[PDB]
Amino acid sequence: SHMSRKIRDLIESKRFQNVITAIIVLNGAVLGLLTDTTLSASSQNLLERVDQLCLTIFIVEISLKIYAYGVRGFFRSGWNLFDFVIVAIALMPAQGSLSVLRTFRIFRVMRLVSVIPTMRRVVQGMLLALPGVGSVAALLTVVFYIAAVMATNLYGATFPEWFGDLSKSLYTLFQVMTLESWSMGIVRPVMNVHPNAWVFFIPFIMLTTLTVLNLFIGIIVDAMAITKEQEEEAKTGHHQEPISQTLLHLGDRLDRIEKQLAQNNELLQRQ
Amino acid sequence: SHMSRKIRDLIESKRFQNVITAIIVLNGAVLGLLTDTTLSASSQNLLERVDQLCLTIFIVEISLKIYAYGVRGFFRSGWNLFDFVIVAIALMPAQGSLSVLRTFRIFRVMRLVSVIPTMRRVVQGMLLALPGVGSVAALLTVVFYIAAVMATNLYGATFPEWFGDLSKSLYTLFQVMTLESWSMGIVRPVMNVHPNAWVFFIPFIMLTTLTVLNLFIGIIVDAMAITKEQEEEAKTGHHQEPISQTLLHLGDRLDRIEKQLAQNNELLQRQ
Amino acid sequence: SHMSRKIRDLIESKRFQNVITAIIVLNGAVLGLLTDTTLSASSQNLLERVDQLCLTIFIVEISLKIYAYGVRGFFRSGWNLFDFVIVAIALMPAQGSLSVLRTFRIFRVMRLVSVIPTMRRVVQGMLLALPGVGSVAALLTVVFYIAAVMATNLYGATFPEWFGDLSKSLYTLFQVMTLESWSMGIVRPVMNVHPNAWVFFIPFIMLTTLTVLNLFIGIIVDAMAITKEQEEEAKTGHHQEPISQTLLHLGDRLDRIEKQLAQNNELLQRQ
Amino acid sequence: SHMSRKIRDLIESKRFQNVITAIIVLNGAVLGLLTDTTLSASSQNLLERVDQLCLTIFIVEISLKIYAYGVRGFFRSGWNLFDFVIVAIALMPAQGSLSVLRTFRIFRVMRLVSVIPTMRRVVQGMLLALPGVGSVAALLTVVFYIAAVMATNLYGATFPEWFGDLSKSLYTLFQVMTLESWSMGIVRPVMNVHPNAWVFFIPFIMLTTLTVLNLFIGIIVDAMAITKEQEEEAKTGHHQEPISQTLLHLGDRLDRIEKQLAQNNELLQRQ
Ligand SMILES: CC/C(=C(\c1ccccc1)c1ccc(OCCNC)cc1)c1ccccc1
Ligand SMILES: CC/C(=C(\c1ccccc1)c1ccc(OCCNC)cc1)c1ccccc1
Ligand SMILES: CC/C(=C(\c1ccccc1)c1ccc(OCCNC)cc1)c1ccccc1
Ligand SMILES: CC/C(=C(\c1ccccc1)c1ccc(OCCNC)cc1)c1ccccc1
Ligand SMILES: CC/C(=C(\c1ccccc1)c1ccc(OCCNC)cc1)c1ccccc1
Ligand SMILES: CC/C(=C(\c1ccccc1)c1ccc(OCCNC)cc1)c1ccccc1
Ligand SMILES: CC/C(=C(\c1ccccc1)c1ccc(OCCNC)cc1)c1ccccc1
Ligand SMILES: CC/C(=C(\c1ccccc1)c1ccc(OCCNC)cc1)c1ccccc1
Ligand SMILES: CCCCCCCCCC(=O)N(CCO)C[C@@H](O)[C@@H](O)[C@@H](O)[C@@H](O)CO
Ligand SMILES: CCCCCCCCCC(=O)N(CCO)C[C@@H](O)[C@@H](O)[C@@H](O)[C@@H](O)CO
Ligand SMILES: CCCCCCCCCC(=O)N(CCO)C[C@@H](O)[C@@H](O)[C@@H](O)[C@@H](O)CO
Ligand SMILES: CCCCCCCCCC(=O)N(CCO)C[C@@H](O)[C@@H](O)[C@@H](O)[C@@H](O)CO
Ligand code: NA
Ligand code: NA
Ligand code: NA
Repeated sequence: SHMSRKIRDLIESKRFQNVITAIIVLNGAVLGLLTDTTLSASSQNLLERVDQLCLTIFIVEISLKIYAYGVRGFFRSGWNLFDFVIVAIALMPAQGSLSVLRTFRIFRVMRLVSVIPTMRRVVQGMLLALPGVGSVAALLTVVFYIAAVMATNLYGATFPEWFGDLSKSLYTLFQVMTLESWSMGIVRPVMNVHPNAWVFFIPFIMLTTLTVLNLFIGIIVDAMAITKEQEEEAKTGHHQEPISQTLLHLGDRLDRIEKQLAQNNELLQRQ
Repeated sequence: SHMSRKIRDLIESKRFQNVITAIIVLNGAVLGLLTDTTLSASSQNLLERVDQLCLTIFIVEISLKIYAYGVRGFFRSGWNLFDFVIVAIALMPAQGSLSVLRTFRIFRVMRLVSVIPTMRRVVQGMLLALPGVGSVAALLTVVFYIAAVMATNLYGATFPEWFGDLSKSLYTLFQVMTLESWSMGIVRPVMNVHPNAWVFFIPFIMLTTLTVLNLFIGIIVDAMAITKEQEEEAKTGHHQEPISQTLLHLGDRLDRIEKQLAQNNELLQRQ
Repeated sequence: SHMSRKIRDLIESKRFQNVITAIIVLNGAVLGLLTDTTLSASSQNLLERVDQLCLTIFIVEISLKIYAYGVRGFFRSGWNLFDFVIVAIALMPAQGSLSVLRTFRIFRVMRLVSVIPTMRRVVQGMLLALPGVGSVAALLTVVFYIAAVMATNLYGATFPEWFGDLSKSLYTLFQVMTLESWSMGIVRPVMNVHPNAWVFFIPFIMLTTLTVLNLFIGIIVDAMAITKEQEEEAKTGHHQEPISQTLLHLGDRLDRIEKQLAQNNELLQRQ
Repeated sequence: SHMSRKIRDLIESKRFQNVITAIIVLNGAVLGLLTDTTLSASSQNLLERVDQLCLTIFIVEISLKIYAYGVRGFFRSGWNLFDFVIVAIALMPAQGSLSVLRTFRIFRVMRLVSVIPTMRRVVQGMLLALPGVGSVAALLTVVFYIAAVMATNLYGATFPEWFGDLSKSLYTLFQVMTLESWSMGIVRPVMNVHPNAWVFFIPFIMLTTLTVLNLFIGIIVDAMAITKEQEEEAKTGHHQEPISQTLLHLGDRLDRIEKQLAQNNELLQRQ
């Protein structure tokens, strides 16, 4: 229909995107002011109306997309499903889930990432990096779990505040891994009772920082490459061979054209 | 005129640059001594004259450039505008701005960066890197802002010193992000009152350190490439294709010359 | 024999790997629950039987591999020797070694790395990186040892808790290197007695962080390359030229084909 | 002469290097034991003789090199001059210098770096990296110096322990830059008196960590490349074009051979 064709290009406009962006920025600002409890009841009830106004503009925007693209088409995008769920969960009377409350209205500012393409591409790159840093994250999860059981068994009886149980131990080890007070605060006290506790903790620190760093560098590097490669496909429309693939074959392609040149010289010299 | 031609090459000399450099180093040293309040009034009034002497030599230097290059030409360089504003703001009787005082005379040592070309190129590289780390810095700004609102709402009532308001929360979160006392100092105390506060803080730490690192690596990498690419254009005078562009097309250029070689072999074999 | 041929492909199946994986995950979980001392004697003796059950399934699995591959063949793999020693040391009545006890049953979860190929490849990459970060690790070991002797001689008499002996000094320096309370906790106190101790500690910090970082970046970079290069050999079966070798010769190979093209043009123009 | 020819190849042997290495390791160990003040006077005077024995073996070794290579030839190597000065300063009766004492005999273990080629190459790479991280280190030195003057002027009157003078301020800022207690320990206390001190400190932290990281990554990256490039020249004897030079011209060399191939096809098609 003509209604769904005109809707679509209204939705695809820069000023429509800019209207939605200023509505996200407005809802963000009013939720930030709402943290001020020194405000008068008049001001508090005023900002809650600005919140409802912002929320209804999103219900309108998301419904206009569902109509113009279809249910099959709108839900075909991960960023549209996120944009939907953000607004869809704001209209709910206590769903059957083990949550305390859905008072995280400020998670609406997260829509700024999806609405702004530059940030949507940046986040997108980091999301695609995660699968190819799955084995390292798993190795790190094993290393902690073994360290959490060891620490609870070794020190939970003498230092129950920090190694009282397995949950407590996972927390203290996360702290020791972030080098936060690990020595003056944890290991030095533990060492008075257990004089060789450094045998356990220095290797835990060495191992977890090498892995966390390998996990982070792995994400930052792949995401930076994925982003540039997506920009080339978005500009030229042609599929972009990943740089690692180009590098792994660079040797093969140079020695193929070395032999091709020498065999052309073979036919040329003898004529 | 001949006056503007001789001026220009005096200004473009190595010993003129070296004179200005020793004047910046002299003003820097006298401002550093001026921090000593144990000095006698004779010594204090002596150093303030050395400061005025240094400042007038800059008024002379900057005026000689304005004449020899012109207003259109001198203000065409960003480094010359900075060199101008540094001296121009030192001759001002309380401008209409919300500043406390312009007692930051030591910001004159910043001219050492502009006067010394090696450092002017190094800083220049970092300035050009910033635009292409704009999306990440924006993502980080959103992540804090959401975390600042969440922390003020969750903990500002029980721990007002650290999450009393939104400003206070931005500060504590910056501290938690720099891993500074985050656990023994902030989260462990918060956890006595709110037993699951780690659900909020460990992901905040994980997320903000991955982004800050991605923001820093993005700057350091692009700046290092931009600097080397500018050095090639400064040496050869020819435009330098950015390394990312060379890498993204390396595959295409190798398979083009593979086909070109094989098609030349096609015409050669059949003759 | 036909028994050793059928065994081998049972062992090489995905569901056999998945059975062993769920047995490792089960033994891991029961060892984690065993850390709970609030449990009843009935529950404690129940989990120890689940532990023995898991351990016997590994004795069966490892014996089935020893038979189907042979002793010469099974012990030809480093990952199989590790898988063997993990189970072989669990059946031992106090071997002649200077250990306290072999109560580290949770080191069985380490088999998840070997049993899961994705993680076995990830760890494998880090193990192969170590030899080519041997010189840096040695430089770091020399730097500490000299710093440990210097600190014990300078400060062990005045601050015996931290520099009492050489062992104590190695520990405090490891702490200072991880920037843990180095100033408010160690150097500031030391400086009251020895006003220029910063001359010793700031360079120690500068030097050890540059080396530890060079040691870590060296591992993370080589491991990431080794892993990708092993994946290419595993996919194509052909030997993969290391990227550093490709890069060091890239110049030579381009100027060889430049000359080969120009010499073919030499024979072509004159015909 | 024949004496200088036989000496030279004794000195160039692997077992001569191994003898010197075990003498360095022996002197290192005896200096480490000498830190133990609980030792008996018999043991203390025994180890000082082992120290003199080690020192004389170095006087013999260094004199054998001076004779076999000459003074012009021996002092032509930076590693030989270091090896000389290490031993030459151990035979000195209080030279005219502003030092406290030359009780740093453990700086002899530093000879292990020079004597062992693998480490001598590793250190060598880091030394050659320094010049090309000179501009960044200078930028960092300017940033601190300006921050040291600003902090002393702003806070030295209210917080003299930390910003009492310019020296004191350089130290506190180095601490704030290493994120050591910067907030709970320095900025939070300072903020009670000066409520907007975070305006000064958060940017100081942001700026100094980006630069220190750029300074460190710059060293680690160039040193890793310099080392691999020196290994290629040591293996092949041919000069190695630096990877940055190869990369900056890779585009030019590919489009030169693209045109050379197409112009050969031009002459081939028309024949
Ligand atoms: C296309 C980009 C990419 C990459 C990649 C990224 C940047 C630079 C060079 C390659 C990669 C490659 C292998 C890798 O190892 C772990 C997983 N093994 C399959 C992890 C990331 C990728 C993404 C999804 C799937 C498969 C590859
Ligand atoms: C130049 C060497 C290199 C590479 C590389 C090596 C060989 C061939 C092609 C690329 C690389 C790239 C991405 C990668 O993804 C890991 C993702 N999950 C661990 C892993 C290795 C690298 C490594 C770290 C930093 C900068 C370059
Ligand atoms: C010419 C250097 C450069 C680069 C660059 C730098 C180093 C190595 C390889 C490329 C770059 C490329 C894309 C990027 O992604 C974010 C912004 N997308 C446009 C950020 C930096 C640049 C500078 C200004 C403008 C456009 C590119
Ligand atoms: C070799 C892979 C690589 C690249 C790269 C990938 C593909 C094609 C061409 C270059 C790269 C370069 C600069 C870049 O700029 C980001 C600026 N704003 C996020 C982002 C990716 C890289 C990444 C990190 C470290 C070292 C190399
Ligand atoms: C095959 C991968 C590899 C590498 C390597 C790794 C990644 C990228 C580029 C090269 C390497 C090269 C030299 C190096 O320097 C110290 C030791 N000098 C021999 C350390 C690692 C290696 C592994 C084992 C042995 C020899 C090379
Ligand atoms: C692109 C330059 C580069 C290289 C490089 C340099 C020249 C030729 C070929 C590769 C490199 C690679 C691996 C390496 O292994 C060190 C292992 N033990 C110290 C050392 C240097 C590098 C360095 C750091 C990060 C990302 C790339
Ligand atoms: C030959 C290695 C090298 C490099 C280099 C190192 C690794 C990878 C790629 C290049 C380099 C290049 C420019 C640079 O920028 C600052 C100084 N500008 C001249 C700093 C280091 C060098 C060493 C001494 C002198 C000149 C170059
Ligand atoms: C692949 C891009 C890249 C490069 C690079 C860029 C263009 C052309 C050739 C190499 C580089 C290399 C060494 C360098 O030396 C700095 C020394 N003093 C600041 C600076 C830039 C890089 C950067 C950081 C990490 C890994 C690769
Ligand atoms: C990737 C690593 C993941 C680490 C996970 C941390 C453990 C999570 C469990 C947890 O922290 N608590 C849940 C239990 O209610 C509450 C805490 O309060 C408690 O664990 C202790 O930290 C202290 O209360 C004892 O001093
Ligand atoms: C990128 C992250 C940017 C973080 C920005 C930090 C917040 C800035 C506001 C601020 O810190 N103050 C301005 C208000 O005067 C003063 C502080 O003193 C106050 O916020 C608190 O830190 C304490 O005083 C309470 O314990
Ligand atoms: C790569 C760096 C390797 C550092 C190695 C650290 C030293 C290991 C020795 C050690 O720490 N102890 C063994 C001796 O029993 C026990 C400790 O308790 C003692 O050294 C002191 O830390 C305190 O007890 C004194 O305040
Ligand atoms: C690259 C950054 C370089 C930083 C350089 C640090 C300053 C060096 C001077 C210095 O620290 N002292 C020399 C003066 O004797 C002694 C110290 O004891 C003093 O400065 C203070 O730290 C405290 O004593 C006051 O609380
Ligand atoms: Na820290
Ligand atoms: Na602390
Ligand atoms: Na700390």
